[PDB]
Amino acid sequence: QVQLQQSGPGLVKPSQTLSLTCAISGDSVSSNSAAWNWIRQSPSRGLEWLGRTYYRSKWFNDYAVSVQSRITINPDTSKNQFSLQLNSVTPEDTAVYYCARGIVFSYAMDVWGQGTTVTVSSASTKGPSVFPLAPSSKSTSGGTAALGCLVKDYFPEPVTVSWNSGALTSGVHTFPAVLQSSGLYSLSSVVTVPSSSLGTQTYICNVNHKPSNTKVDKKVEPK
Amino acid sequence: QVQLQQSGPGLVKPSQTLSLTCAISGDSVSSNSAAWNWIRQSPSRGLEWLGRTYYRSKWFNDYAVSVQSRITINPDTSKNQFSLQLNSVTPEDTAVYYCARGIVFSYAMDVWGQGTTVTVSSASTKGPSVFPLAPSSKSTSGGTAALGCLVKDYFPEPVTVSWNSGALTSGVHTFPAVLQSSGLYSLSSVVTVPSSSLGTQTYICNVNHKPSNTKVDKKVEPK
Amino acid sequence: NFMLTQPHSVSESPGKTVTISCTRSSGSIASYYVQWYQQRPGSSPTTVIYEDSQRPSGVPDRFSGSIDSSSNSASLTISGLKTEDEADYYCQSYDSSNVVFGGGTKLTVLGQPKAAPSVTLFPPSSEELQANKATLVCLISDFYPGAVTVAWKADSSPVKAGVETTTPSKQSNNKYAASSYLSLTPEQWKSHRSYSCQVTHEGSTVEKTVAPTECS
Amino acid sequence: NFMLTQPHSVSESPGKTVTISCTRSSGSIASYYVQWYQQRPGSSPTTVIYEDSQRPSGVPDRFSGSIDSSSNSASLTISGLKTEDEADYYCQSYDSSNVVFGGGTKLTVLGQPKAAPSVTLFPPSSEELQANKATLVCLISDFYPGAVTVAWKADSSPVKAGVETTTPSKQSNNKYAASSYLSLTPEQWKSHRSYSCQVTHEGSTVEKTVAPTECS
Amino acid sequence: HFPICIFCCGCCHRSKCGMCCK
Amino acid sequence: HFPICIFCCGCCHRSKCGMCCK
Repeated sequence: QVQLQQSGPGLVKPSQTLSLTCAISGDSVSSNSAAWNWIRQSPSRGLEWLGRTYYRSKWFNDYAVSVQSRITINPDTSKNQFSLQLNSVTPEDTAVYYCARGIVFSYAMDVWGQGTTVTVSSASTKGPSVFPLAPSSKSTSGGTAALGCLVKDYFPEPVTVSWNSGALTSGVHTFPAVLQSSGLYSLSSVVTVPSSSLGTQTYICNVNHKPSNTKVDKKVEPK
Repeated sequence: QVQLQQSGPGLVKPSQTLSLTCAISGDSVSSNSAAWNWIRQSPSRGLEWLGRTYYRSKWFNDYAVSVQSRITINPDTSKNQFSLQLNSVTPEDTAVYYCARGIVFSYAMDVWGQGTTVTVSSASTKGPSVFPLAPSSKSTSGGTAALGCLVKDYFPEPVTVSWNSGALTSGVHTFPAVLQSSGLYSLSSVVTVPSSSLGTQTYICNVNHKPSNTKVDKKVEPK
Repeated sequence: NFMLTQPHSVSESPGKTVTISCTRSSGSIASYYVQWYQQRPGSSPTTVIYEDSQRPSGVPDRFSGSIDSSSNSASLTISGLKTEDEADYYCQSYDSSNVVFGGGTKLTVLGQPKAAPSVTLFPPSSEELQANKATLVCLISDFYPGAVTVAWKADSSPVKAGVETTTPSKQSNNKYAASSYLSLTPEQWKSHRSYSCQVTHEGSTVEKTVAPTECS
Repeated sequence: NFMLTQPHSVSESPGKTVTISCTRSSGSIASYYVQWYQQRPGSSPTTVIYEDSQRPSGVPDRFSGSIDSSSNSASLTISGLKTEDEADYYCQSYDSSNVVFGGGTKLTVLGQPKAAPSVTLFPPSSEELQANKATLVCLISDFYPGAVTVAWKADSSPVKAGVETTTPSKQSNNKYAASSYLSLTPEQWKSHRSYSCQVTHEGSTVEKTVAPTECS
Repeated sequence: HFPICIFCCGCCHRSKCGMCCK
Repeated sequence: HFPICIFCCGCCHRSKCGMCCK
């Protein structure tokens, strides 16, 4: 079976060079019937083919017009791998990068690698600021009120959130993070509770951010 | 204690004359310290003073400018009552009409009568047409779906609605009727049910309109 | 030709003090006597304050009127609120040419948590369009306090013609429901890209929108 | 410089047949080979159809590709749907100058009743405004199938700057939640009469609106 | 004897405006 | 010996367009 192993930095600062390698096993990088492609995916740009390398008595490389001026795709027959570089990265280059085997003629992908997330951000380690998402009649439906905590502007991932030190799990939902144009993440955690408990039960979110060695407890009460 | 008893037709055709009487007991229509008022109320026009009659060595009558050209308020000392007439009625005269005792000087009302609804409509007896309000993802919240029946264009009131011949009462709400510009009523009845029952439980609304001797059963299923 | 303006609703916990104001558009509030009327749902009004602050026989001393010739506004204050005091309150006055009522204020005495309405917009049924009519039904449910404002739109424009709306009323669980209707011809229904039912409650709004091309 | 356009989502009961189309903006669909890719959440894509209708080794014969040179559109058809088939599907092709992917189609295999999202819009907290920022959080919950479209407005105008939105994902009960954020400066927040979060699901829309002057 | 009612201010016998009789 | 790859139609050896080699 063909295997594709991806490797390289997952964080890259703006203006620097993104550099990834795909190590092939089970097939040849000089294979006479394959092409070796790079494809990236973001929410908002969706799937985008970057380029590809192949040997037909000679190495040929095709490239997407959008990136041709900053892209390098190079084979290495001594290691049975191909690389991707992208110079002068901007936050618009944040994406999951896939290597893949495909078909020369039909620009088809055959076998997909597992992918590598690369984030482009100039941030370093920063702990979150936590703000309440206070329940009110506008978050209450029936006898049920939503309340939450907003976890802003931290780096890197991940943050984890519990409620009441883990005593409250029913009804809790912690969303995935967004990466903002600042190069920092934000997420929310919400919990749904009886609206009649709002007067008398304490709700505390516990935000953990191991990378910055920070924990924040925030009591969320009605407005 | 002062009592005010109201009397007169509750339905009046457009262009005809509305005519109501208020019979006073416990006080005098010629009382030297009282005025005898007519006030109407609709949703949309709210409370509206119409006019008033009083005896100060002589009968005096004050009237709202808006209705002065079509209004008559007359005392009757022989019966201890006062009347209201309004000529040339239009559907804008549909309202609850109150007689009241009040204070001459301060245009104040003292003692309110119980009120009489007068409807202005040219309709006669007409049975309803019933249409489904079918449940869909847009009426479903959580594991709960709203469905209903719309009861259009009947006259006079009332219509009553049950669900499943009265087997289904939990979650049922039948709204009050609206009177449309056609001079006919419409209402809805809604019921909230488990959304998982929509495939397999039958929901039938039973619309009764005694005045037209009509009953309509309508099965409401998902769209 | 003045008006008297009161908040649409006002709510407060039992035992507490509440005030309901009434602003006069023109004319001096102090020059003319102000009455306050109480009206419980399905009942005729009752006078609670007359001639600015006179309290009729039988009205609890918890009720008092006052006048603020400055803001040009009368005020009805109720202390030690009890659930019986829950009602609509109307101010009323006059000038030389007309008698004027205020638009009324629903006073809720809070007995349970406040809750924003759930709104479901039903498009015309296919059966009704065969009958050559098209009625949009906006069902407004489970809200508290029971005071809402409803508006309709066609595409992005306000629609006023063909709307009828019921006064909120209590459900079995003591929250309130209300209904509203937009009657159109099938040509009007098919003429637009969308229709919306908008409901404001406690100073925020929910709008539900449906398309005749629904789908999907 | 063409595009390939697919429905945002498509849903169908297990056992049934479903089709997902892909329309080419320019160029002849028949002149260039069309691939289809499957992508389950948190996984890399997998090829299911290549060169219009070739089915790679290991792909069930329930999967087939076809071409309609008339409507200028490729199509992926799946018969006897099973819950494993639930995924995003992307079509892909090329011309002489670029390789193009379609925008993808979420295929849901219906396991429970459909449900419109509940939406709650949280205004900026007072604490955050002290920090000189103002973030509106739109919480989108309990919907099924798990595909929505989110848009923001300021007053009545579309707002695009400062928005971030998460991809819907499963809650503990197998319905989906999603979140969206509008980041403003406190001057922007106070500069407008209202802000709205709009969510479309299954071809109808809910919009929640809050005012900086809330109140009340 | 000869009956009037009149709309007036600072009159019979009140600080404010309103309708005054007999 | 002298290697080419060329983007072409009705070519090696297919009904459609695409990239043709060696």
